[PDB]
Amino acid sequence: TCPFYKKIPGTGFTVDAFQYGVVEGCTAYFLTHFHSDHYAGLSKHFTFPVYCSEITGNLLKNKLHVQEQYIHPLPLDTECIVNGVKVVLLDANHCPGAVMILFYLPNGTVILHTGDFRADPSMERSLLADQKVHMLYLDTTYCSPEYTFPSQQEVIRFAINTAFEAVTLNPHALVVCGTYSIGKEKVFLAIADVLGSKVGMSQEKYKTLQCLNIPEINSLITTDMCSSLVHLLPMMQINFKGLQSHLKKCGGKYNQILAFRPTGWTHSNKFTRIADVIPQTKGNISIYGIPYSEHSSYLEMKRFVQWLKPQKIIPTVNVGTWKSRSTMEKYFREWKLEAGY
Ligand code: NI
Repeated sequence: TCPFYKKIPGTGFTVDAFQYGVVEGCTAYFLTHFHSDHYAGLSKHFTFPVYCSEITGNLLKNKLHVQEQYIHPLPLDTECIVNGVKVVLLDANHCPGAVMILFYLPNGTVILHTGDFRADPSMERSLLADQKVHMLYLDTTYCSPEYTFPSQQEVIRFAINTAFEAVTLNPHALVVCGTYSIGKEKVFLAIADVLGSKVGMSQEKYKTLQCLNIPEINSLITTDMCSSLVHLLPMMQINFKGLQSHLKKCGGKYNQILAFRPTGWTHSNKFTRIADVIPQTKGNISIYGIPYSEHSSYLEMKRFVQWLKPQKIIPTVNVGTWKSRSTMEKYFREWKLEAGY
């Protein structure tokens, strides 16, 4: 049964609710992004209208085989009427195709559902500038002040400079990057661009990247592993065993691996600056964990919410414990007292 924080009152709509069977009264199912916790339940047998971005619709059709007749892509930044209700999709600054949804309810209430997002000051100059929001359904993944991490641009700078130095010292080194979902493609694209290489990967991952509308993608990726000195592997293989095993397969072309594991936040962020990050090393294999986040930091979240000044906040992450819910409610009240709304 579908939880309350996935229903949009006064409409026939749900958000990210495909794992509960036929939801009573639902006439349109929105999907914010193509991450498995959010799409859980969709397949070729789904027969209700799905509303989403163009990129999410390419992935639903090619990766999950949802039939074309049930996929309803909407452009971004454009007022659209769905089942008699005005909606807008906005870029969420999460993974490719990820959106926030603005719903203009028939009674005059305005609701923003962030989906998963990484808040940014640029959002203060979207269509959100124009009007008031009564209810915010908020991605609270990192809603506590201990959650700190650098800008995506600083993280990419560290990865490019690390990879370029290593391969210039040793032209026989291979670079490997872990993946387990869409998102964070800049990590492997930026490293391959500095090295003058295409990125090599499995047929299944190539298929997924081909759905993402990335400009000039045919110039950037390939399924021919041997031609490439940046390889992608599933995240579970990014360990000394899995990497040893991979180096055997390359036929004595390489004598060293440098590997990257993009994570979210880890507690080593509490002590160590990005500049000062060091790898784990066994023999000719080194592994870097790098804190490349596609969710808001605490500070980014607080800035967004203090700017938007919503009347009510409904968290969508960390909702399962009383301690999490109480902690989040305290910070919402500080933010409101500090800013005066
Ligand atoms: Ni996500």
